[PDB]
Amino acid sequence: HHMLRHNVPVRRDLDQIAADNGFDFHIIDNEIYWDESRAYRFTLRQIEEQIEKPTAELHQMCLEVVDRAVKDEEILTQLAIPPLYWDVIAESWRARDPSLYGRMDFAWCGNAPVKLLEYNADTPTSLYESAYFQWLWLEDARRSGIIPRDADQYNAIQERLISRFSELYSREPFYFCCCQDTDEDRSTVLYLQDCAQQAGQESRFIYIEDLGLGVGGVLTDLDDNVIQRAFKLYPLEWMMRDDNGPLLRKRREQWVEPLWKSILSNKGLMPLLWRFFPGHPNLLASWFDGEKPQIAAGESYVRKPIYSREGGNVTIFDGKNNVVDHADGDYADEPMIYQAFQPLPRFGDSYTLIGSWIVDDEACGMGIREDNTLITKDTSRFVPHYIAG
Ligand SMILES: Nc1ncnc2c1ncn2[C@@H]1O[C@H](COP(=O)(O)OP(=O)(O)O)[C@@H](O)[C@H]1O
Ligand SMILES: [Mg+2]
Ligand SMILES: [Mg+2]
Repeated sequence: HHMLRHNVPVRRDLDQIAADNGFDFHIIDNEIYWDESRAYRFTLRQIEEQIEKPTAELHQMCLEVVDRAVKDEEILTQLAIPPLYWDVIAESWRARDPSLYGRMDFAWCGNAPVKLLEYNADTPTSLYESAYFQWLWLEDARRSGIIPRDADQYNAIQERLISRFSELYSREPFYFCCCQDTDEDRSTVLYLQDCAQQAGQESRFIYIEDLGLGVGGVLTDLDDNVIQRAFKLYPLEWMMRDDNGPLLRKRREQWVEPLWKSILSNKGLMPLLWRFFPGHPNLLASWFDGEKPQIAAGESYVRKPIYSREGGNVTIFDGKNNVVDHADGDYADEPMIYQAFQPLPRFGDSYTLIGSWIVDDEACGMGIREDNTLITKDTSRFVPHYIAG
């Protein structure tokens, strides 16, 4: 009973639905992004046994990596974390600064275990699509009969987000920030803000570019109010490269995601998982650039940056060391890791990637991306899925 994809009719009023629900990036410069012309059908057993339980287990494995890495300067060095920040990252972990969310990327292997490619443990997007828009799609699809009436979906993300913001409630305003000139980032953060407000959390939005510093480096908003806690859709590694990075050592602001997530939002995680859990069914052999390769001669392999996103500067090599595929990106100068190669599955002419969501520590949903090559990148489309049987 294999997982499959099938065509489905696009809703005749899709553009109106997107507009009415704040989905202002379902089309991106006149290219389809949200793609409901097809859908993936999983069984409940595939969800529970191959996606949900392994995601939860992998997150526990990642927390063990954090606990070991904060104690080991050689590991922190391999992770390319600047030594200025080792103490504050270690303290962030020791205080167990609260986490909100993270998203793993998986290569689907049919009846075999999924393979973990990376852990977007800091600033994952495709959240609005995964938590909200595809659930509305499911409700419409069940009633129009294009999928079974009793179809489900692997998706409790919104409920877990709201409940997590409830656990983190403070009388102090919770700031939300992202950079300018990206509707996707703004709407991802707006969605999180909406979830926080549904839990009773007073929330304020400010652009990263509008953040100010008062005397002595106190973080302030545009009205010179002191910012005590903020969610930032902005990479931890960029915060630590910023000229104002050293201010993080004072721990005067609460950040979500917290500083200890810098160990996980880091492709150096993949060699560390392979080191500490060799042979785990969901892991691929992986090593830092310069270490002895952990594949045999002839096998294909992947090189990718430690810090990157959206497929930037991924190279797939064959076992004669020729380039199989390569993606442009702004990360050409970052240090690199290697990983054994597991091609994404191909459906029609698209290559399919599973993003599996964690909220705090709970596996609670998934969203699918399709793209035209083996390397998921900036042209990828989001595709709904459902559960049947
Ligand atoms: N070990 C691998 N085997 C096969 N494909 C890979 C591997 N690692 C990455 N890829 C491809 O490259 C894409 C991007 O890699 P990923 O680790 O998700 O980094 P990011 O999305 O942060 O650039 C993946 O979605 C997949 O298409
Ligand atoms: Mg990815
Ligand atoms: Mg990524």
